[PDB]
Amino acid sequence: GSSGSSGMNAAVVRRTQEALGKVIRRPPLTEKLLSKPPFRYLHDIITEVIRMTGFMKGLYTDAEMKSDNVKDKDAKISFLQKAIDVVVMVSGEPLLAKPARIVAGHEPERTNELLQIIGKCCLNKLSSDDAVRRVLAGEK
Repeated sequence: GSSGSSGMNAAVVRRTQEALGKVIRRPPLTEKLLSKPPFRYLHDIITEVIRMTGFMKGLYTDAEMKSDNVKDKDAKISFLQKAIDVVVMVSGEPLLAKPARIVAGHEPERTNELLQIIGKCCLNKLSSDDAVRRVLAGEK
């Protein structure tokens, strides 16, 4: 299996378990899965948050919320890039989590940081409408 090399300690992971612990109920918030999540696991969170909390609602089209359409690495990067954009805009927090590193299986402590700020936005019950509209206006 792929190694969680550089950073990614238990105190980062246990903070993500508290941050996502109030948001959704589909994927299990395991130490293993949060130490290096697959794209499908992140897509499960990023679509289920819209269903359960309403954070990032309307940010994806009807085809973008389906992981069999989001099969290509370029589409996976584009899908994560939309979430990263709204999460930074709504929370006011910086993120060093690059969509390319997330899909390649690198920098997983920044993937945890992204999920912790998604947690922050959900705990504050934020509607995200203006930030979602800025990412939609950014479409080609």
